[PDB]
Amino acid sequence: NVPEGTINTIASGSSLIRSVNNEYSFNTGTKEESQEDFKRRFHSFVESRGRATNKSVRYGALQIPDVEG
Amino acid sequence: DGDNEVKFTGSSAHEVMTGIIRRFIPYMKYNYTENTIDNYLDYDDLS
Amino acid sequence: EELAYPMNINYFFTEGRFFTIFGKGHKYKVDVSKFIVGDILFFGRSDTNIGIYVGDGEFISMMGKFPKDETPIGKYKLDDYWNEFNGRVMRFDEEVYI
Amino acid sequence: LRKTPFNPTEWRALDMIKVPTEDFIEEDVGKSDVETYSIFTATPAGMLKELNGDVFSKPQFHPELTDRYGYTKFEVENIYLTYSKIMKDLSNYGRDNISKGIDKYTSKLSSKYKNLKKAQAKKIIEKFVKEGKVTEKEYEKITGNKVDDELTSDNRPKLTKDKLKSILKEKFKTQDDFNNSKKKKKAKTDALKELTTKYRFGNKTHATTLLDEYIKYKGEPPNDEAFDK
Amino acid sequence: SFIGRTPEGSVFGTKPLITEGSVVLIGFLNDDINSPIILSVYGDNEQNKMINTNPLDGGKFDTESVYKYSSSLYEILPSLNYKYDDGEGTSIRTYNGKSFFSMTSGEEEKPQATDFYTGTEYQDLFTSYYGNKTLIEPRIQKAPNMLFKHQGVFYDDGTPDNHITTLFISERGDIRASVLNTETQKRTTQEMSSD
Amino acid sequence: GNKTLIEPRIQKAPNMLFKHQGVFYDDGTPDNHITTLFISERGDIRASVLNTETQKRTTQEMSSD
Amino acid sequence: MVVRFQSSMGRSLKRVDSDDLNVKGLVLATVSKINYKYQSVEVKVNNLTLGSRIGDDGSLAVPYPKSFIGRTPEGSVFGTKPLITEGSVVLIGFLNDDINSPIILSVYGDNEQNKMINTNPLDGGKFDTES
Amino acid sequence: SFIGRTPEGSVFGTKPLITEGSVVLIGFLNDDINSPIILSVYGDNEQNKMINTNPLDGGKFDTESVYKYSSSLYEILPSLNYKYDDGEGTSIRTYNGKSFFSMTSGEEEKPQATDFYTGTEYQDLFTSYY
Amino acid sequence: KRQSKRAYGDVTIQFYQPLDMRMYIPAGTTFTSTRQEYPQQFETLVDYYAEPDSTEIVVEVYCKETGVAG
Repeated sequence: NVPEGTINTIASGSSLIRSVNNEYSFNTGTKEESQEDFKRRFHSFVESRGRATNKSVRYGALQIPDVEG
Repeated sequence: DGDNEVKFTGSSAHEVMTGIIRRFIPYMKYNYTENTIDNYLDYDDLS
Repeated sequence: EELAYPMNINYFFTEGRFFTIFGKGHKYKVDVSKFIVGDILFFGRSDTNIGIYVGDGEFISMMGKFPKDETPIGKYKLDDYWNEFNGRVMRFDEEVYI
Repeated sequence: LRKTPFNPTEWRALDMIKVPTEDFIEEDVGKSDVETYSIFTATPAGMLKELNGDVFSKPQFHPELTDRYGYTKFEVENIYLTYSKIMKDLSNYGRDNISKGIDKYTSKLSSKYKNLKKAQAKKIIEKFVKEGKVTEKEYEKITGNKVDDELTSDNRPKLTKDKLKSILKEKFKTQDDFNNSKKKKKAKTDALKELTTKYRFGNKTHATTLLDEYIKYKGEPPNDEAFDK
Repeated sequence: SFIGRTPEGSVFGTKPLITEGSVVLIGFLNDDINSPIILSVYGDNEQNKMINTNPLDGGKFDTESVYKYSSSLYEILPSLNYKYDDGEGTSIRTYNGKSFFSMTSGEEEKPQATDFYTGTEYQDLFTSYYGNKTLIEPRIQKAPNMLFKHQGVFYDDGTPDNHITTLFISERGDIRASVLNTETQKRTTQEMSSD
Repeated sequence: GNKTLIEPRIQKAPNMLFKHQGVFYDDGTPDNHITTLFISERGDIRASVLNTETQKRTTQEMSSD
Repeated sequence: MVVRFQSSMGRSLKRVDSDDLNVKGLVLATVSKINYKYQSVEVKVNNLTLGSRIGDDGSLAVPYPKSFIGRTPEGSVFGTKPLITEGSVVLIGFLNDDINSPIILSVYGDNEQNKMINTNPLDGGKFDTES
Repeated sequence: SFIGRTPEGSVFGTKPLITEGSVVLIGFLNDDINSPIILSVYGDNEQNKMINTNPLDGGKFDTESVYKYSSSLYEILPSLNYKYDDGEGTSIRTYNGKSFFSMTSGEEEKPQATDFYTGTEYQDLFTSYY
Repeated sequence: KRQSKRAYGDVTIQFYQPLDMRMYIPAGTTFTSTRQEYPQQFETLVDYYAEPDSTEIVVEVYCKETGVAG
C-alpha cells in the first residue's frame, strides 16, 4: 500500500520510456483476515445455501477473494 | 532485449542474491533419482 | 498590471511573471485536455509566435503570410496546428509578484 | 549471506561454543602486525569520479593512531552505493570593464543588494553602457523608487504596532476593496512595497500572512495578535 | 586535429584551443608512470548542460522529430560569439556585438533569417541562449568592420597581376565596393555612407 | 565514393542575410547604425543601411523579376 | 592434490583473483541511447550495457570527448558540443583498468562508411608525391 | 570527428586530414598485440613551436592580458592559407594568393582590418607569420 | 549543573564567479583550519543550496568538540 507517485522507474533499460508514475494509491494490499471477518464471511455462507436470494447473491459474488465491496 | 543481457535489481543483497540464484538454479539439472540443487541448498535467511 | 514593452520572447524568462507548466521537447496529445483557458501556447521552432488557449481544443492567434498579411485576428482549431506546438506551456501569477 | 558479525549486537547474536584445555592437542596463536591501516574509507561504485560530479569519498582516522603508521589507507569499492551607490559601483569598474561580461557583472550588483532582481540590474547596465551615464529618470523608469530620499540609509523608522495599524487604515479606506479583488491586489502590493522597504524590518511571506488574515476578517480580526504577528 | 609537411617542405597543422582547469584523460606509454600523454578533453556535466540547447530529455536518433534537435553541430568559440549548424536548413553564425549571419528555407523558420522592417533581433534566435535559459552575451559589444580583399601575383597569361578589389564595411555601417589597379593608378569605387 | 550524387537533404532555397550592429565605440556615442545584406528565397538582393533612432534608411534593392 | 581445488584458469596453472576482474586494455561498443540534455551516452557491449544507472542523465553517464572547453576570466563558460550519433562505434578506456568506470576516447567509422564519404580515387602512394 | 546515418538512410560523417610521417598514439584492443587502433595525432615540439604565434612563455589563463594571446583558435589548412580566431574581436581568414578576410572592433586593432588608401598589407598582420 | 554548549557561528564562502546553475552542498560537510593553534573541526547540520547568480553563500556551523576551543 504505497502512497501516490511512488513507482518512479521500471528498473530496466527504459530506452524509449522517460518516466513512470501512478495516479492512485494501492489499497488492495491487506493482512490476513481476522477471526471476526471469518465469522462474518461464514455466517453469510450459512445464510447463502438457498439460491435465488439477494443475501445468496451477496455470497455468490463475494466468493472471489479479490472482491471487497 | 533480443540480446542475452539480463539485469538484476534489488535494494539489498538478500533481494539481489535471491534473484541471482533463482535465475539459474532450477535449470541446472542432474540425474538424481529422487530433484536438483534447490532442494539440497536452502539459500534462505539472507540479510 | 503593466508588464514591460515590447515583450519580445525574453520577458517570459527574465521578467518572472510566469512558471512553466510543460517543458519544450515533448509533445503528448492526451495531456492537452488537462490545460486551462488562458494558458499561453507557443509555436515555432525558435519561438516565432505564441497564442492563448481556449477550451474545446482551440486557441486564439494571428496566422497569415509573412509579408504583412491583411488577415484579421481569428480562432483556429488545434488539430492542424498541433504539429508546430513544441510542448512549451506557461501560466500567469500576480498575487506574489512585487 | 549475512552482514559481518563484527558489529556489537550481531557479535552477540552468534551462538557460543565452549571447549576446555582438556581437548587441546597443539596450539599456535599470537599477535601479528601483518595487517595495519590508519585511514579507512568505502568509496562508491567506480563510475563516479571526483572531477566530474558529487562528493567522491569521506574517510576516517584516529589522531593518535597515525603517529606510528602515517597516512596508511584502506580502500574498498562497494557496488551498492541606493541610486548613488549603484552609480558609483558602475563608475568603479568602468564602462570598459563592465562591457565585458554584462550578465555576470550584473550578478555582482544583484548579489550585493537583494532589492534588485536579475532583470532590473540587467536593464540598468545596458542603459549605462550605451548612453554612458545613468540619471534619476533612468533609475525610476527601471523601478519605482524614492531617489530623492537620503534618510533611510542612516535612519529608518521602527514601525511599532500602532504604525502598522495606521498604515492599513490608509491602504484600506472603503469596504469595496475587500469585494473587488482587482484593486485589492493593487492595494496590498502598495502596502508591501512601502512596508518591506521604508521601515526597520521587512518580510514578504510574514507580511502576506497578516494581509490574508486581515482580508479574511474584513480588517477587524477577533484578536490584536493579528497586529502583533 | 591534423599535422604534416607538404612535398615543398612547408609544415602545416593545427593548434586547438587549450584551457586551464579543464579535465583531461591521460594514457601512459607502456603503462609506465613518468610517461604521460593527453588523449582528449572532457567537460563537466554542468558545463555540458550549459553549452547545449537541446530540450529533449531522450529518444532514439532515428526519429524524424528528434532529428530536428539532436542533429545540431553546436559550437562556441573562445569569443562568446558562436557558430551553429543543424540537420535542417537553419544555420547561424555570430560575430562581435549583436551582428550575425543566418540562413534557412522553411517558411516556419522564416523569422529566424528575415529582414522585414528592422530585421530579426538577436534575442529572437533560440540558439542565442545557454541551456539554463540565460542569453549568450557577446564578449565584445563594439561593432566590427569587415572586408574581403582580393589580389594575386600572376596567371596563365604570364602578365603580372595588379588588380585589387575590396568589399570593406565600416563600424558606422558604411559599405564600399571598389576595384583597383595600383600600377596604373586607376580606381572605381561604389560607396555607401552611414547617413 | 561509390559514384552516387550527394543529394542535399533540403531542396527548398535558403534566404541569407549579413546583419551588422553594435553598442558603442571609442567616441563614446551610442551605436545605432544597422546594415544588412539580405537575400530572399526568390532571388532578391537588398543592401541597406539604417539609423533606427533617427528614422532614416537607404536601400539598394533587386527584385526577382 | 586436495588443496589445489581453488579458482584457476588457463592451460598453465594461474591463480585467479581480483586481478582477473580488472580489464586489460581498450574495448569497443555501440551507442544505443544518448542523453541530449547532458550529452552523455550509454554504450552497449555485445551482451551488456555500460553506464545506464538509475540516474536519468546527470549524476551517472559516460562522458564524450570535446574539441575544447573552458572558462574566461570574466567567468562565462565556453566550449563545444560535437555531434553525437546513434549506432556508431566508439573506443572506450576504463579508468584505472576498472570495469564500471567507462570513458569514450574517439569515434571510428566502418570501412564501408569511410569508403563512401571519401572522393579520393587513388588506391595508394606516398604522400610526398606532388600528384 | 563524427559519423552517423540520418532517418532517411543517407550516411554522413567527416574525413579528417591524414598525414604521412606523423606521430600517432595507439591503443590495442583488450591489450592484445595484433589489434591496433589510433587514438589521436600528436606533433613534434618543433612543429608545435612553429605553428603558434603566442609569444608568452607562460602565465595563468585567467589573466586578462594573457587571455588576449592564449585564447586563439589558430588553425592552418593543408593549403598554406590559414584560419584564425581569438577571444578578442579579431578574426582573420586567408585564401589563395594574398587575399584575405578580416574583422575587428577595437580602434587599436583598426589597421588589421582597414581599407584606407590601398588597404592593409598581408605582411602587416602578425598572424601571417610562423 | 548543566553541561557545556557547543560553539557555533557563521562561515562565508567566496566563489571565483557567480554560479551558472543551482548547486547542492552535501550534508555533514567538514569545515576546518590550517593553523596549528586551532585544529578543531566543524560540521554542518542541515542541507543548503547555492542558487545560481549568487557570488557568496553563508551557512551555520557547529563545533564538534565540546569546549572553549571553538
